[PDB]
Amino acid sequence: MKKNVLITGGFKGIGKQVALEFLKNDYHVCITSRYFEKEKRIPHLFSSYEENISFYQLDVTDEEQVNEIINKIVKKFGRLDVLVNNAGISLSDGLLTETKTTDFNKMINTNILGTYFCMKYALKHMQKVSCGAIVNISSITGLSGFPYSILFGSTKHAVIGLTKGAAVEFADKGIKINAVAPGIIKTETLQKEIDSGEFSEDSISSIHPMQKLGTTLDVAKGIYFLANEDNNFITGHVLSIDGGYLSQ
Amino acid sequence: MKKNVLITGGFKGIGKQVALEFLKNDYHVCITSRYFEKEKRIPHLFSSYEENISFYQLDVTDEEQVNEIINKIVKKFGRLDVLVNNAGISLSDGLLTETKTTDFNKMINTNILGTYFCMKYALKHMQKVSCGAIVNISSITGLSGFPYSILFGSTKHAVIGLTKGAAVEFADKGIKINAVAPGIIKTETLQKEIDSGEFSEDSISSIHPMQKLGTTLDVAKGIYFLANEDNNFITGHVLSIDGGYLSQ
Ligand SMILES: NC(=O)c1ccc[n+]([C@@H]2O[C@H](COP(=O)([O-])OP(=O)(O)OC[C@H]3O[C@@H](n4cnc5c(N)ncnc54)[C@H](OP(=O)(O)O)[C@@H]3O)[C@@H](O)[C@H]2O)c1
Ligand SMILES: NC(=O)c1ccc[n+]([C@@H]2O[C@H](COP(=O)([O-])OP(=O)(O)OC[C@H]3O[C@@H](n4cnc5c(N)ncnc54)[C@H](OP(=O)(O)O)[C@@H]3O)[C@@H](O)[C@H]2O)c1
Repeated sequence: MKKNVLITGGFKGIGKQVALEFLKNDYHVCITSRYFEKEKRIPHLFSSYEENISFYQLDVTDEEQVNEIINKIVKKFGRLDVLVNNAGISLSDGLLTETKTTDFNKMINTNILGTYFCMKYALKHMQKVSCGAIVNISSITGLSGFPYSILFGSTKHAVIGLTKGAAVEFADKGIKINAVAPGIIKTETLQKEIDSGEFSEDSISSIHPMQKLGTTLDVAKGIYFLANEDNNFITGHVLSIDGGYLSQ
Repeated sequence: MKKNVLITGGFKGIGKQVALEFLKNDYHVCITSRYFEKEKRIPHLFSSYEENISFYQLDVTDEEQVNEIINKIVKKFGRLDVLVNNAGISLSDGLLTETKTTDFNKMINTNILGTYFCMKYALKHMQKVSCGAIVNISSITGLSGFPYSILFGSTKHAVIGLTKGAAVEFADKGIKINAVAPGIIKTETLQKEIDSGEFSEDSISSIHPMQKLGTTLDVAKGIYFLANEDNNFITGHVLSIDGGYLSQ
C-alpha cells in the first residue's frame, strides 16, 4: 500500500538522510550495503521506522547482483516507484599527472557502471508500468572543472550523461529521470575530518557563495522533490544543491 | 504570525496557482493586478482562503509604485519572506526582421525592468533581516534559441542574468534567489487557443520529450520548492520545468 524506493546505500552520509526523508513521507524504503553485518543496525539507526525498511546486501559493481536484487524487490513488493543511485566513491589523489589508473577504474566502476546497472534493470520494470522516478547523484564537479578532483568529476559528468540520455529516451513513457549536483556536503566522514583538525570548516565553506557547507538534509530534500508523485514535468534536469557554486 | 509572500499577479495563469500553492502551505499571500476591479473577485476565486489574502494594485513597470507597494506590505505585515516575480508578457510576431521595437520595449519593461524593480526593493528589506527567498520566472527560451520568440527569449535570458547576479551578491546574506524555466504551460489563455481550434494540443505539446503540456501546478510546485523554509542551500539555480525540453 506504500510507495517503494530503492536507495543504493542508506547506512551513512547522504544515503541515510535520503532514507529518513522518504520514510518521513510514508514510503517503504529498501536500503543496501556491501556488508551484511550492517542489517542489525536498522532498529537503532531508524528507531520508529523499522517496519518500513527492507535490507539488501548489494555491490553495485556486480551487474548480476544488481539484476538479482532489483528482481527480488519487484517480486516481493510488486512495485518500484523510485530508484536513488546514491552509491559513490571519491579517491582523491593529487594532480592529474600523478593519479592512479586503478583509482580511476574504481570510480568508473562504482560511480558510472553501478549507476548504469541500477538504471538498466530498474527501467526494465518501470517501462512495463509506464511510471517511476530515478534520481542520480552527480556533483558540482560533474558540471565544472575542479583541480585535484578531475577524475571524480569525469565520472560525475558521465552520470549527468546517463541522466539526460535516459530522460529523453524514457520521457514519453512517463518516467522522470533527474540528477542532483551537490557542493561539499558535511557527512559523518567530513565532520570527523573537521573534528580531527586536519581540515578547517571555514576553509572549505568559503568554496560556496553561501559561505557554509551543505547538509545531507539539503541533498535529501532535493532528491525527494525530484522523486515524489507531484513531479509530473521535471525530467533530464540536474538540480544544483551547492550554495550558489555553479552560478558563479 | 504567518510567513508572507508577494506575487506579482495571482488572478490568472501561473500566478493564481502559485497563490493557491502558498495558501495551502499556511502563508499569508499578497496578490496583485494592474486592475483594482479584480479585488472583488477574491472571495470567489479563493473561496476558503480570503482571510489569508491581501490585494495590492501594482504595475511592475512603475518603479515608484513598486517601491510604494513593497513599503506598504512591510509596514503592515512586518515581514516579507518570499517574492515571486510572476508578472510577464509575450508579444509574438514573426521573424526577427519583422519584429516591432515597441513590442521589444514593452517586454523589456515588464519582464526585465519589472523583475528588477521588485528585486531591488524587496532586497532592501530582506538585507536587513538576512533572510528571504526570491523566485523569478524565466522560460526555456531564456536558455535556448526559439524561432518566433527571440525577443521574448532575450528578456527571459536577462531574467536569468538578474537571478544569478543577485544570488552571488546576496549569498552571504542568507537570501536565496532562484528561477524557474517553464516550457509551454497550459494556462486559461492557451486552453481557449486550443478550444478555438487555432492550435491542436498534440501539435504544440510535441516539442516536449514528455509529449504533453506543462500545467500551472507543475510551475507552482517548482516555485514553492525553491521558496520554502526548507531551502537552505539552493541559490543561483534555474529549475527547468519543461518535460525534458532543455535536456535535448
Ligand atoms: N560528500 C560529498 O560532499 C559529496 C559531494 C558530491 C557528491 N557526492 C555523492 O553523493 C553520494 C553519496 O556520498 P556520501 O558522501 O554520502 O558517501 P559515503 O558517506 O561515503 O557513503 C557511501 C555509500 O555508498 C555505498 N557504496 C559505496 N560503494 C558501493 C558499492 N560498490 N556497491 C554498493 N554500495 C556502495 C556505501 O555502502 P556500504 O559502504 O555500506 O557498502 C555507502 O552507503 C555519492 O555518489 C557521492 O559521490 C557526495
Ligand atoms: N504560459 C507559458 O507557457 C509560459 C512559459 C514560460 C514562461 N512564462 C512566464 O510565466 C509568467 C506567468 O505567465 P502566465 O502565462 O501565467 O501569464 P498570464 O496568464 O498572461 O498572466 C499575466 C500575469 O502578469 C500580470 N502582469 C502583466 N503585466 C503586468 C504589469 N505590467 N504589472 C503588473 N502585473 C502584470 C497580470 O496581471 P493583471 O493582468 O491582472 O494586471 C497577470 O497576473 C510570465 O513571466 C511568463 O512570461 C509563461
